[PDB]
Amino acid sequence: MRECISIHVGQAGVQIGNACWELYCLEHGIQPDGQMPSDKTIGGGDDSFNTFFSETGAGKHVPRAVFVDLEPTVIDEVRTGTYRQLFHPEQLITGKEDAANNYARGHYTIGKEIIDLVLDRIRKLADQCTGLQGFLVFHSFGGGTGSGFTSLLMERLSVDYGKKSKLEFSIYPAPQVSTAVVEPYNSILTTHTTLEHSDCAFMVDNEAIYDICRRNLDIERPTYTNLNRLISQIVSSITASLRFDALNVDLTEFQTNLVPYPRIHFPLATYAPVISAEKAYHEQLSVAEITNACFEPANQMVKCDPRHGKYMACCLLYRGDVVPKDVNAAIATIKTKRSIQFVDWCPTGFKVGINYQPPTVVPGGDLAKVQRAVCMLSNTTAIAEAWARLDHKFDLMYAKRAFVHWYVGEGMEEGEFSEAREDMAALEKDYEEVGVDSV
Amino acid sequence: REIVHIQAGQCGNQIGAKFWEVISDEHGIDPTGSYHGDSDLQLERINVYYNEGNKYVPRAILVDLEPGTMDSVRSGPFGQIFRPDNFVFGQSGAGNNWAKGHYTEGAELVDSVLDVVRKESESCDCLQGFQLTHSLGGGTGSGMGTLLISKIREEYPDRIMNTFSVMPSPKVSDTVVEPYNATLSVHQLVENTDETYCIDNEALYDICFRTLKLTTPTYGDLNHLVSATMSGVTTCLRFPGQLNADLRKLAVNMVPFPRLHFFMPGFAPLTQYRGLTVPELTQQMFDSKNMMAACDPRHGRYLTVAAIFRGRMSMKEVDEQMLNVQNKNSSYFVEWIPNNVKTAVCDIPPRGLKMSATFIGNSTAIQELFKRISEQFTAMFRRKAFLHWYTGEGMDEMEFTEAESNMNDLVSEYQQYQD
Ligand SMILES: COc1cc([C@@H]2c3cc4c(cc3[C@@H](Nc3ccc5[nH]ncc5c3)[C@H]3COC(=O)[C@H]23)OCO4)cc(OC)c1OC
Ligand SMILES: Nc1nc2c(ncn2[C@@H]2O[C@H](COP(=O)(O)OP(=O)(O)OP(=O)(O)O)[C@@H](O)[C@H]2O)c(=O)[nH]1
Ligand SMILES: Nc1nc2c(ncn2[C@@H]2O[C@H](COP(=O)(O)OP(=O)(O)O)[C@@H](O)[C@H]2O)c(=O)[nH]1
Ligand SMILES: [Mg+2]
Ligand SMILES: [Mg+2]
Ligand code: NA
Repeated sequence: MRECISIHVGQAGVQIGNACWELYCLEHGIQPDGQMPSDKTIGGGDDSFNTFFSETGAGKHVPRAVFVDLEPTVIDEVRTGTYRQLFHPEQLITGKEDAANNYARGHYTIGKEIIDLVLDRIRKLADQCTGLQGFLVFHSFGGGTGSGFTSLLMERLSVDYGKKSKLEFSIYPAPQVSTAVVEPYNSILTTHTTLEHSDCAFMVDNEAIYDICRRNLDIERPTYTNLNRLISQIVSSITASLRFDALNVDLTEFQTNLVPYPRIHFPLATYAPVISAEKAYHEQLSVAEITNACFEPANQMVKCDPRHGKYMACCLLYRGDVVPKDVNAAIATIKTKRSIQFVDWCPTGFKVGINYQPPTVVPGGDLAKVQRAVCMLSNTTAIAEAWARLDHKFDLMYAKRAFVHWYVGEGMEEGEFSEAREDMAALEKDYEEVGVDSV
Repeated sequence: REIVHIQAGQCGNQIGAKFWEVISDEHGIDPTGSYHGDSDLQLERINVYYNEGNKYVPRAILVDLEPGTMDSVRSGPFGQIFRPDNFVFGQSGAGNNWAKGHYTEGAELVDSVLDVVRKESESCDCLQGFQLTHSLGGGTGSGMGTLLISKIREEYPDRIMNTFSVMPSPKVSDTVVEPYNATLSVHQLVENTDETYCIDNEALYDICFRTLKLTTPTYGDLNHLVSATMSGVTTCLRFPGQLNADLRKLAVNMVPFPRLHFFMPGFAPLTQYRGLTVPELTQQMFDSKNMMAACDPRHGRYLTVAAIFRGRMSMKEVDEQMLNVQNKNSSYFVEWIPNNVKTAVCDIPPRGLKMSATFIGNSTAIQELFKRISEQFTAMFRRKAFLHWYTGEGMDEMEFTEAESNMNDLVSEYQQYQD
């Protein structure tokens, strides 16, 4: 019950979804053929892992997700990858042409071709579910598939599934790994479009993840593989309440607390401890250490200063050998030392959950296995800085209407650009309003 | 005079389950429903909460919008004793939204539940009324609970309605939106309950943390004080004696004015082999640190008070202690209600205690509790924070405004009489 269908749009979506799924197999004891020896129930069951993994007569535990990419290349490696047996052919959907980094191409010119087939596969998965809970969409703002097709699929899911949940894992563009000059355009436009169709959006800045790997993992030039593996750890901590089940707290309750107002649905995420296998050897990280780490600004997935802003919610999702008592101490300590300012309308509390299932690392990973990890999600107004930066780039190119012709030829109109930007400016003012102290 | 017990939601189902276990022990009923008590007292009024292969079955209906909570109870020690048909739950869950329970996803199951209730009420020879357990600050029992109360009141408008309502607290909170759910529930109860025992999840913690010295109290800890308090208040109903209290008489003697039906429970010994002295029990019973509501009686004035002492003890010494308290604390007793305090003694002591004391008081101090909730509501509601989760269900800010107001009036009323 409470099944979740996972949707992975674009190259980034797809790859990050291959990271995640592998880690989830490793955590649940699912083998690459899908056979989970631990699971005695064959063809079905009600286990937490069944919300993300469906079962078959043979005992094979198929992932509940669909990989869509307008170029075959990325999903092709999945088709031929180690976990190719786990997935099912229909679940992998690939066209023949990419959106050449163009939102317009991916939303209209190309997307329209595959959109109906995609929704079709989702619908099949939806019928398998006894009580579907919502969708998990993974994409990148910068790419044409990750922006234009992703918004299209968001609208379609709104219509066809009504107000069912729709969470998101949006890859904030990072100049270090930038692939297109026009990525700020696609970012604004997709953010504008999906803002009304997303219940809760988690952004991950490639730059921030790139830094974390170089620093904590001592990687000279982190690859998309490094990022993805770190990303999957974050994702797994967030979804761990769903896939696993006394102290564990459903992410819904966190959601009811991380969205004070519909437009404010972007929470910041900070994970700990990211450590190399040498450094983790002969070092034990306390609940207090990992907890500090959460409040450390260099450990956050998005680059922003929480101090510059105010907290509207702050949740701590732990996993591993943790006990309430230690979590209470560490929190208090933090308090004594940190400046966790809260909006006046919001209660200055930390919602916690402890999932005793310990964390797992993919073999050959650069992440050392730890006995405890934590990932704090916070609704601080600092997130706006993000938008700003982006927006500012968008404004720079758009004043000289650069690359704008590429959008217009696909059929878009400058109105869409200006409208999208206005909405971002409103969102930024909304953050400022929520921080203002009550009269 | 059977009492139809009804437990809704996680909290409601957890505390109610222990309550059954406790009173089953005292009444010598094991998990299978068979009886092995050494005294007939146990069987003399067992029908107040049980129906009889010479086995007693609790007269309890379990209600939840998610199976999990009810499935745990079924797996619990006494899970067998609870009648299987009385288990009544759905799968949607209430996502901690009064709305989702009082409007959207409860309107369905409510009917199913009313049917079991109807069945229990039919078998009952003389229906005393209904007993309900729930957490005012959640979703199923906060919202759906108050909905069932209203439905129940329409079908059985001649029956007493009593609720053990678990006031939410920041110390033990689950969601930021708990004040909202509490304020809505409070107003429901003000109108559709004759008796409401306010069990603040705050105090319980405190007691545990401070007094009982528990650094990290779990929900079980709090529940343990709750079950004890429950057994206390319900003693006079369960066990025969000089004062065979009943729901109606209980309301007739402790409720000077309708809206004022909210009581501060108190228990001692707050748990031990050293039985307390009748003076000790009496000083702890009225001790703030022994009340399950987080209000100071000294800050208000006792409209009415009712005490019970279980266990072998000197009835005379008991009466002397009570008299002393009243005489030393005359200022905390309303003059306009002559003889506003009364005590009763039961021979059968609580389980594992040589003797105990339970306190039930309609103190004007109870307003503190509602003021706390009202401030919270005000804080968030001034900025409309999180309101979209309710507006999405079809609710309207006006309704939040109304409930906010009513709870303020009720606070005012308690003060008026206080002064
Ligand atoms: C503490 O003990 C209890 C007292 C009561 C109330 C009650 C509450 C009061 C009070 C007196 C009485 C008393 N009223 C009564 C009734 C008939 C009489 N006949 N002749 C005399 C006489 C007196 C109880 C006898 O029945 C009740 O339900 C009544 O003074 C201010 O508050 C209910 C109980 O259940 C929960 C209870 O257990 C804990
Ligand atoms: N973190 C992370 N970011 C990625 C990854 N792969 C691509 N990106 C980011 O995605 C952006 C490009 O997005 P894509 O996924 O390739 O775009 P697309 O979805 O294939 O759309 P097309 O232009 O039509 O091919 C770049 O700015 C990268 O920073 C990844 O594997 N991990
Ligand atoms: N004393 C006590 N309080 C509880 C318990 N379970 C939940 N609560 C409180 O109930 C409130 C949340 O309501 P919940 O039980 O989850 O209601 P539901 O939607 O119907 O399940 C929170 O304030 C908790 O403080 C319990 O077992 N004992
Ligand atoms: Mg591509
Ligand atoms: Mg709950
Ligand atoms: Na429904």
